[PDB]
Amino acid sequence: YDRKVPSPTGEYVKEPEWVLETDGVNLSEVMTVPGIDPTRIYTNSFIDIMEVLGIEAGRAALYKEVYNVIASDGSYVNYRHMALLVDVMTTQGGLTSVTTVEILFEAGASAELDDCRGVSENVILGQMAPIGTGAFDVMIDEESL
Amino acid sequence: TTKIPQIGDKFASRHGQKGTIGITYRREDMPFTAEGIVPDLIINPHAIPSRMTVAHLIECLLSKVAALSGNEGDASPFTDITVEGISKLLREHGYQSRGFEVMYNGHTGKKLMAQIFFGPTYYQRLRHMVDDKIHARARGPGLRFGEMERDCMIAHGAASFLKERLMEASDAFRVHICGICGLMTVIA
Amino acid sequence: KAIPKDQRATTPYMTKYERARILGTRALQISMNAPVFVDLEGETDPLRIAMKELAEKKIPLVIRRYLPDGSFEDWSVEELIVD
Amino acid sequence: SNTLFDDIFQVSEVDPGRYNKVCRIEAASTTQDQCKLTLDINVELFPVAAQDSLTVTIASSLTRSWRPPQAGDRSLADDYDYVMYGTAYKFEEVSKDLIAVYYSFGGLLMRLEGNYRNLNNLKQENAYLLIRR
Amino acid sequence: MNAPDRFELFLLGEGESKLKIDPDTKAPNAVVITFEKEDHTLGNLIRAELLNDRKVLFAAYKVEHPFFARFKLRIQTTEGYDPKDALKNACNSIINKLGALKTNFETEWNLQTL
Amino acid sequence: EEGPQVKIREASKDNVDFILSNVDLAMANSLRRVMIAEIPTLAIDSVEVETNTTVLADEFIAHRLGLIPLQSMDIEQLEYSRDCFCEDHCDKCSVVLTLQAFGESESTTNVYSKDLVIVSNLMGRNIGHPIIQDKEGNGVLICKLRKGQELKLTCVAKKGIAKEHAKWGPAAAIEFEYDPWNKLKHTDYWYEQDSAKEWPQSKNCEYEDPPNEGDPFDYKAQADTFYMNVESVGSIPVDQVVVRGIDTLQKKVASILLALTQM
Amino acid sequence: DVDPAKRIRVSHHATTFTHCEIHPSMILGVAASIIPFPDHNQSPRNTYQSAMGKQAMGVFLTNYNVRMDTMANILYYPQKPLGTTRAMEYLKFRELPAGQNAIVAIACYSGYNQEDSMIMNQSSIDRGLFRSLFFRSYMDQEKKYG
Amino acid sequence: MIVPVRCFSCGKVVGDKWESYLNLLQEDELDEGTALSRLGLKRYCCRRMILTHVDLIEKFLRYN
Amino acid sequence: DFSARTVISGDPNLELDQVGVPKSIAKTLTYPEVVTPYNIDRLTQLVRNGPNEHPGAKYVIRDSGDRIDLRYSKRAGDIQLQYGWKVERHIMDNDPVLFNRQPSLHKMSMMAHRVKVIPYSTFRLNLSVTSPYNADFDGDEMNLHVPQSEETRAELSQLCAVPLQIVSPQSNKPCMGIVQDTLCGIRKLTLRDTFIELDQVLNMLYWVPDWDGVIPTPAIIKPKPLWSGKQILSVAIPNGIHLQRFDEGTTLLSPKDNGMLIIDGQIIFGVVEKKTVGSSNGGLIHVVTREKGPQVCAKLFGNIQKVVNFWLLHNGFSTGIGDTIADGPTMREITETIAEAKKKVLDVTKEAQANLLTAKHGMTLRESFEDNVVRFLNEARDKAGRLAEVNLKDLNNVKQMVMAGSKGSFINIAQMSACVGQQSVEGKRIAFGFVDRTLPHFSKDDYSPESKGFVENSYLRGLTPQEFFFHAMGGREGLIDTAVKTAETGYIQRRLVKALEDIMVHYDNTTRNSLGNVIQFIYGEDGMDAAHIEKQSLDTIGGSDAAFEKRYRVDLLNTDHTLDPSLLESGSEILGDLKLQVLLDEEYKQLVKDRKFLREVFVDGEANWPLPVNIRRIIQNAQQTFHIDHTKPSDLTIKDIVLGVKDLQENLLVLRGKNEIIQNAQRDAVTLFCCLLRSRLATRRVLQEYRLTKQAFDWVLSNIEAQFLRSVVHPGEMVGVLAAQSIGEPATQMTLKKVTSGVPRLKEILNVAKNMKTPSLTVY
Amino acid sequence: ALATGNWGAGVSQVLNRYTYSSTLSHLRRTNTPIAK
Ligand SMILES: [Mn+2]
Ligand SMILES: [Mn+2]
Ligand SMILES: [Zn+2]
Ligand SMILES: [Zn+2]
Repeated sequence: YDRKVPSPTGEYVKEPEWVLETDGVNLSEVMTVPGIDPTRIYTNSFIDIMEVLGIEAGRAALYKEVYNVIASDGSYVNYRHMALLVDVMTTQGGLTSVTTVEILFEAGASAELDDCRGVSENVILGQMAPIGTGAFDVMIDEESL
Repeated sequence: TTKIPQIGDKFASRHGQKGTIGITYRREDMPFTAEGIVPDLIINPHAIPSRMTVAHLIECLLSKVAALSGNEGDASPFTDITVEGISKLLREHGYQSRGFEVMYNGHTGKKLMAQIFFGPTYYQRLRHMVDDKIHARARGPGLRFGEMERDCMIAHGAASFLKERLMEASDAFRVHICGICGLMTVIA
Repeated sequence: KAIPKDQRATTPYMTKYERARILGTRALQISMNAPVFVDLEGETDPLRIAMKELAEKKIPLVIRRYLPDGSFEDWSVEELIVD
Repeated sequence: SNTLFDDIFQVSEVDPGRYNKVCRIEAASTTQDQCKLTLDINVELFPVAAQDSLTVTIASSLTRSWRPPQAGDRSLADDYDYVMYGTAYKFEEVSKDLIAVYYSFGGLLMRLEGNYRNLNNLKQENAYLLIRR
Repeated sequence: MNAPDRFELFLLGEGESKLKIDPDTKAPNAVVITFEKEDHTLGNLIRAELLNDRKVLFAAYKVEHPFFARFKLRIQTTEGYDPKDALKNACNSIINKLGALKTNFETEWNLQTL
Repeated sequence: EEGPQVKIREASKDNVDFILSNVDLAMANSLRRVMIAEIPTLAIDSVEVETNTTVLADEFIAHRLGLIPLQSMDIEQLEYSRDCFCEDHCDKCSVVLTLQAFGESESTTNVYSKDLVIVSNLMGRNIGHPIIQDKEGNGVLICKLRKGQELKLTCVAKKGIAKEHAKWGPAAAIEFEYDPWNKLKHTDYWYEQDSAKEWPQSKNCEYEDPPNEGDPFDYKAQADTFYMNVESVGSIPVDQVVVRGIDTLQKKVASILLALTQM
Repeated sequence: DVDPAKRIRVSHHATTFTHCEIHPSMILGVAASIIPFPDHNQSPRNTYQSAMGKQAMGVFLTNYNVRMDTMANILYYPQKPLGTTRAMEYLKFRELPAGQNAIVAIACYSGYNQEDSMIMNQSSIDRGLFRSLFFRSYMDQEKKYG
Repeated sequence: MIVPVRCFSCGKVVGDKWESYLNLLQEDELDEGTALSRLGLKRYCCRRMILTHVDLIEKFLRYN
Repeated sequence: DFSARTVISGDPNLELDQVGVPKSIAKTLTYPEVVTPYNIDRLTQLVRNGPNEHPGAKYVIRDSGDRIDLRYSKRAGDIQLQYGWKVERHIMDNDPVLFNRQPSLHKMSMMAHRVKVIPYSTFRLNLSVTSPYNADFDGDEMNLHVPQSEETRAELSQLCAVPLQIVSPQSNKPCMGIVQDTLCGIRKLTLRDTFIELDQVLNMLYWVPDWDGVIPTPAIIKPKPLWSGKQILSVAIPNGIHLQRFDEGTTLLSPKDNGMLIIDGQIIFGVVEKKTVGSSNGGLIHVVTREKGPQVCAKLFGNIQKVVNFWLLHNGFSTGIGDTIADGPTMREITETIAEAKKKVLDVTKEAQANLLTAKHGMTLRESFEDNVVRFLNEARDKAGRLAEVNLKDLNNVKQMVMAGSKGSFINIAQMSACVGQQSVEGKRIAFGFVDRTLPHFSKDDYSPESKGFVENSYLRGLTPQEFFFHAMGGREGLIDTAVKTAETGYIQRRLVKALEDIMVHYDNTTRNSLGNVIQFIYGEDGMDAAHIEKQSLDTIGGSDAAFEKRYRVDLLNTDHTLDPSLLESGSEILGDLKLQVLLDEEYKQLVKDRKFLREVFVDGEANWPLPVNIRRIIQNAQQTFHIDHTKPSDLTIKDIVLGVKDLQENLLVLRGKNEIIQNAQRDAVTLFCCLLRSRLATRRVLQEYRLTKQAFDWVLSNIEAQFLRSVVHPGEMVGVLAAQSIGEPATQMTLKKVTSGVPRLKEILNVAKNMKTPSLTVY
Repeated sequence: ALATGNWGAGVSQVLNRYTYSSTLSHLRRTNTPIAK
């Protein structure tokens, strides 16, 4: 592979490096093998990244897996979509996937507190949902001339 | 009932591309050939190169010669028929041989800078038409607003519409409520 | 549980959302023959009229912004910057 | 109210590349080792051949509609064959310690390398250009 | 159906007129006339004669949607010279040249066997 | 007789090829247009059916009816039905035709337009008659019947313009050309190797002098001379499609002056 | 010395044939046997035509007027195709066709044939082009198990 | 179902030319194009008309 | 409920934001409008005309909640309406209504349009809204929805209207551009040689509805007055709009007419094609949106299409079987190109047949052989097709479309004119479905091109039987794969949207779930709205160390390295000033840091990265707006610049909290924008490159500041859905290496799967 | 079982009569219920 790297006089150049690529994955162990750079090792298994290097690093992998897919088809989506997703998938600290009366009974017994900010719940209740134009209240300005 | 073609109806050649009629023009307004021949249909060139439907194009050359010559034109697959041949034949018969012709704009009569591929092609009227397909239900006494449509409007942020739209007509009953026990237990 | 007019920390500009709801609220009222505050230099259309109102800053309403913890800040239309 | 460059040129070359009605003269000046012209010409309305030569003046009148010939029947601030009307977009290539000014006629382009008329070529559009054979 | 009957292409609805004439704000000595139940036949014809007239500064026409038969012609003329006058002066020419031509025709046709 | 000049070159009952010469394209084209679209003509445009045990349907029949061309030389003398103060139709706005046919023969019985009878007073204005142009004097084949089948109808013709429906149009194709050399460079010819080997020469080139390879392009020329050919279908004779067509524009134009006068 | 415009075919490197095809066009079925030049078309398209054909209007039997079915479409004026295949023979398509040969122009003219749409000639329509008959039959039963 | 009355595209009447067309080919032994040109159908639009008609009525007439 | 659905058609004569509604539909759908003294006379007239004449009405409702039915109602003709009654009127021109093409996979599949009532029966649309809706005119139908109160009408127009959705957040560029014809033709119209005469000119000009009446002055006066195409399109592009672009060796004399250069609303140089006018990051529609606002932008699409399409309607364009024929000579070259490849194959054949070929490393021998013969064959296909491309002429219409960008590509030339190429099924050459052979017409053990699915012929030429069948094999595999994509993609998309649906931005700028949890402590790490973000080059990043010190270093104590005094009035007086030099060194230290920082952030060296506030373009405009002479020293001082840009930073606010924590956030959020900033308004630059005056400069800054503020995201916005739609919608046009890719992969990611299909370690 | 398609079911259907060749096509169909 080609690697752009800065040069002695400051500009970026190409500098090839050999790389190895595997079928199959043993990151904990391969990382340790003498002669490789352990700081740059990669895998497309973002689970193993998280297991070895932690939730952050897996979040960064996962992003990079999703971005791969989306640029492999040749299209482009703003950072501000895929990061959100990826945060959603990693804010409990692990990688969480994103993929009636009966239920009410359980609420009951659980004492579920419904925050009321969804749009269905609000429908039910005859209300706007606190989204968008519903996220603030409007009142009459008794303080004006 | 008789159905006369109209804006809306669908048509196809036999090369796996359809279209609806987008407007009609009477013949004065169409573009025309020195001979005075005018098209019965006008299709857009942007429909061609991606679909790589060169058989359309070849059928229309082949069909010109047929009609000029009164022979059936043999369009079966796997023969010796070739465009070069066909274009030969059509030059013998006095037209440019890849099927272009000069034509003249209708509205003004001036010639067209560009010439135009012009020929018969067999087109089919397909079933199923703007009249059967239009409906329009808004009461007195697809076509829906489903999960995904909701989602686009939450996207845009449109809460009031989302409440209007998804309500009941089911009247707003009013109710007293304890503010310690939230229940509707209250004696009013 | 309210936040004092100094020390407010949320934007001073009007949001698209606020604006859309203001215009719409006011147009509803204008639509129902509610008095108007601004010169109708001809206008007959409620939204339009509303927008004239908002441009002349004569919409006496206030926007209450909740924060995610229950707390809120009150910003008046008069004051919100409109871009 | 004026004129502001004007000279005579020697045509090195004429490329039509790829277009049919338009071609690009490379012309030299007869005079100055220095001042050149590269320039786009409608060769249908004004043909042009290698080594022919040219009396070229930019100039700056004789922004209101346009009105037909009529003014045009005596009033010709032109005793030329060929006149365009353009706009300068300049880059003052301020190159070496000679100038280039750039000019676009509906997209037919020009460019003058030189010097002596720094304090001469409008910063500005209103720029006409005129040719006799 | 939803189709407007075909007579609408040549025949005026209640309250419509053949012309409406209105002054153009953008420029002086200009007007825009909209011609109803008319199309290119006329509309290119009047226009192009307006442009043989040297006191014509501008003339143009267009049919804004094909669905309706109407066109709009815009004339601009020199100070002193009413536009509408330029359109009589022009419709007049037309009449005259055709005058002529039905004659030159009718003639060429007896000089004729078969 | 100074102005737009004419020059027929061929003429025949059915076509008239000529050259207009000293006019603008606009009027040339316009005249083409009118000829195609607005010369009034007569045509069946209502049809009541008493009986039809035919193998075709009524509307299918009717529509064929409105296509058969009918005589139209005296059609300025028939008022448009909607201008006539009659309730519905009459003799001043309408020729009425009938058709009855029964398949008497074992063999198959054709129905032609010659089988059409006019049934109303024409005031000896030559209109209404089925136009016939075949050797056998049949005119158009309208239907066919089997032994035992019957069709009876009446029709009403009425004056109308092809704008309104092409049945009413008197012209058929109208050849039109100009500049056959291409001198005006109004068109830009497509080719693979050579534009002049590749495109056919127009008959109209003979009448005009080729250009000479040196000849530098002529900016000022315009379009002055046009090669036409109007073909008539028959309800109006040809010379007439022209004359009436020049005439109809000149009418249009004048209604414009008439309504500047009314402002 | 082969015809430069013919396609390339790669000969018999074969002394052992035991049979020969009757004709290669016979790999096709009934639908694709009506496409002209399918051998000059990308493959999926001939797969769409093979459906659409199934929706075109023609004359489904000479006996329509006597049957009584739920729906039916007949075209006023079927024409046979100027360009046919040899298999149509057997399929009768020229007898009972489902299409008309239209004059067609491939052109940008006015912007109303964009995105897989078409301008059609009104006058052409007046005079018949693509008109068809449409018949629906309603049924109903009497009383029953009361 | 029956010759159409005119060329869809140009208006030429054409529905007075079917008996003859067919007489011109079975009687007088001409090839379909020579026959069409005989009837004065010289644009490819009209030629298409008669050359691709199919007279279905002739079957429909067989039923009782 | 209060909706309609029909077939859609295009219409070049409606605006971008209208939709045409047939009359009949318009008479069916209604809006309830309250009587007031503003409208009682109109409502009266509409009541009179009734239910069946459009503009009319269907019911009247009075005080009482009684409903008066206009069609039946013996008093239908004698209603005297009162203030505060309701009329349910038909909809009418310019009411807002929402239009949607299903499946509605992002929000621009539901936009708000201004009605236009029309005859016949289809809803009509401008061609340039097609693409967001992903609709065409062969059948598609769309649904139209009438809002029922004032508030909802407001919502629709003030947030969902089409014009407000030209630039979208999905990819921080336009999502609507000029297409199909008008793109064919705007290129044509803008070529060097296209000139137009007066007659046409003025008709073009009158066609743009808000032409000032001025006939422009023609670019040829001399033998003849002839205007260029460029000039007359220019009529449509409004004043004040600058755009430049360099293509592969454009220069300001573009020999080729490449690239684009446009200054105060007039085209200087370049042909106009899909780069300029398409839906492109930093093209004209993205420029005009921003510089002039959504409504002017949306007129532009229709002025441009009016103009161009008129031109095109009289110029003409078509395509034919001719445009696929390449030269005899080309064809023999093609045939040889082909022939060669077939000999390469043959040797690799014999070579393997003698056991001499090597594999390399866990790759099998046969795998090695295939991988080569398929290289060979493809390589052939491609040469042959570049062969054909070259050979066609600029008047070749296929070429002409490819060129403008409006339809087609290389592959299509190729296969139509030169060679269709190797077919495959599962990644592989056609396989031996009978025993040891692909069809019974071949003999056993044949691995050659023909026997395993290379189609050598083009479509023009024709496929043989065998080829025909293997291309059908191929084809079918896509038909299937297509369906399975469509399927998969569908369920992903709904799952993403359910997952994210509740995240929203809150007025602390945090993004959160319906619990209040924190997902992001500021949206997008920067607090921006993605609509307001554009690709810009960060300058400090690239370049040699020498070069970055030429461009940014000022040393006033050194005669070679100060600021020439022509740059600047003060320039004599500052030489050797020590105390200016202290600032300036401070400024450079910060530039130097900046470049390190950034090269840590972008380890690669990539300089172009989307950030809010296109400063080049502000500066460009400053340069035009103040008529700036590049031949005068400026009146700026050092301190003006230097302290001026320092000060601006303080004001690019995203967060507003008095404590330190929020202030640190604030700072970190605006770090990258501020690198761009200092680089771009450093002292030598502002003098030596940009030559600003004081005033212009002071204008550049305050603008930067307004624009920056206006790019902050607004509280209330529902990401989450947005994010999900944005990720999903383009995963649906994945209709299409030796790692699992594209849709299945992406299933594999969201599903968090234990057992992935190709797992791999890349080891450096 | 002929009225229903009750067997395997879709086994009997009403014969298409849109167009002639659609009929022939229908009589020459095949179907496969349920690895490639
Ligand atoms: Mn399509
Ligand atoms: Mn579609
Ligand atoms: Zn009467
Ligand atoms: Zn014809």
